[PDB]
Amino acid sequence: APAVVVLGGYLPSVHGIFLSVGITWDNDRVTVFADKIYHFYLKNAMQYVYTPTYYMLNVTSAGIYYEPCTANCTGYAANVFATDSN
Amino acid sequence: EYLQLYNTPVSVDCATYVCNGNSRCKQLLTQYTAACKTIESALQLSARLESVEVNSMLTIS
Amino acid sequence: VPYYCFLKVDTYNSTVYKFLAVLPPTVREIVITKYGDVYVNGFGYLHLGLLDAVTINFTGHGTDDDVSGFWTIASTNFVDALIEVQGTSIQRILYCDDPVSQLKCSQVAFDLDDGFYPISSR
Amino acid sequence: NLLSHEQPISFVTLPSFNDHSFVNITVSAAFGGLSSANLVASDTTINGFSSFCVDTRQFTITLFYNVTNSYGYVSKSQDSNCPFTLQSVNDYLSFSKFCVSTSLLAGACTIDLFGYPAFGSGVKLTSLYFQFTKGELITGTPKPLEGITDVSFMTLDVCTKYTIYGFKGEGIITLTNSSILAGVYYTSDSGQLLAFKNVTSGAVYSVTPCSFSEQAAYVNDDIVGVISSLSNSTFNNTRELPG
Amino acid sequence: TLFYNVTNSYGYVSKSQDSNCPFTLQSVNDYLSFSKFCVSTSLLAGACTIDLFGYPAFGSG
Repeated sequence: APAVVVLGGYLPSVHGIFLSVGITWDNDRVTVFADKIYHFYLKNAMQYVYTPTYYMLNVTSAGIYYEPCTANCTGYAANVFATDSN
Repeated sequence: EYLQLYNTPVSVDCATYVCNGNSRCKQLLTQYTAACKTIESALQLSARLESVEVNSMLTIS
Repeated sequence: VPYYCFLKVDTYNSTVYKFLAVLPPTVREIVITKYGDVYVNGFGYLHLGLLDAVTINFTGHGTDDDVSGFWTIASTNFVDALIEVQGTSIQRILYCDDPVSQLKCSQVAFDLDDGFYPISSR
Repeated sequence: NLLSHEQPISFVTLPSFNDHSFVNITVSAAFGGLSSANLVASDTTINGFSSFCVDTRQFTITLFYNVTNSYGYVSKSQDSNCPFTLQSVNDYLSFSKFCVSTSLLAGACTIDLFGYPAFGSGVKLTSLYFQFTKGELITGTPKPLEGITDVSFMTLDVCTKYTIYGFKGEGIITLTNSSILAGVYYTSDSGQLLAFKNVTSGAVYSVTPCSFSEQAAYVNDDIVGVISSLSNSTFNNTRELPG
Repeated sequence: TLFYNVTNSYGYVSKSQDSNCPFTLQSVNDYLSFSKFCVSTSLLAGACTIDLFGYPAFGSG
């Protein structure tokens, strides 16, 4: 739907590769991105991702309009929060 | 003739009466939803009403 | 398909399967309590012994849906809180950790008229 | 309501296939003595063991008696320190766990079974000790009751003898389009069932008692009219007013 | 003090108590007071019961 949303993991600007599609690995789990995106369980452009990344985007029904995001962007999504002291 | 103007108001801390300050009993008492609210505010809102009626008919000159 | 869900109970030289339910396609929360209770969508389906731990091996969401943003695991402790529920959904929360909030959650009120309210000493 | 006790039975429970095991209980004894009738060699078993615990989501308890009285017959009775009787356990009672033993269990109720071989003071044939917990998953049943996705059955819009998530009563069950997002059942302040979900669908059903209260206008030794919630009644005219 | 001397070949036993009684064995130790106190394996005149149970393979004890 036409909405404003934040997403993350390992994704473009070691734990993943991207090309012009890509492959990402963590925690005995592999995710492959193609025309559709897939998951597998496996023990342990030519662009390489070393650290988790976040994106904030809003949807035109073509999702093509976005801003890259810093640390502390997770708190924009409606089902997550920064836990307070105690 | 003697006419009584007022009743000496009384107040209760329902958690102290019911539970003697036992913590595990206070933790059970909150399950009786608003049993304390409906005792405490009936005594407090009545003790307030007496205070405003009697102090408002005792207008000195 | 309908999914039939079972507890595989493993013991020192045994496996047994206890049948639970045809799991509905509409589950949104599971909470597992140290004291053994498992609650699904706010209702306590199961009671169990004291737990040492849980292992999970959750498999990622079905990528034909929206599948953007986060799903959250909360490590939590029990506390008395005043909760306002509307349509079975929490609207507001207040935590009874301090003597003003313990007054509010004794009067079962999120905010109060000016007055004298009975409180116990700390 | 004119239904003459021909009323349907309804049973709504968390979604199950037919997952059934019998708790067959065999009680056995021998009797003798020509001066008076007395008991020897009693034994009891549950599925052939001394204790059993139910793991399947439906069960039926059955008694088999295998009594060998020479005086020709034995009459039988029960004493229950319990919120059920064996024949009543079958009538849709819901539990979290249910174990049965011929020897004492930690929380146990007793059902004691007695035989009267020559009419007067009887004798204990056996004692069955039941450990159970009030709950949702394991239901007593009369016979293995068929189904692939759900075991449940309802009659809607008619007065029904329902068991719904362990609430029993007589009521009219109606589909309501007021969908509710959490829980499985909703109860009044009076602890009575008002609505429930068919949790495999999301559809919510409302339970209303099948005789409602009314006020009767009594004048000159007849009821001349009645004030009601209902659109229909035995009087030949009806009028609608705001309340 | 309870000593259990249970010889289960399956490796362990869990143990539990039922009280028809105003105490439990470990709670009798927690400074309770009495005028007389007698314990037996056989039924005494006014007696309460503690029944001790084992679960050598899980289910019925």
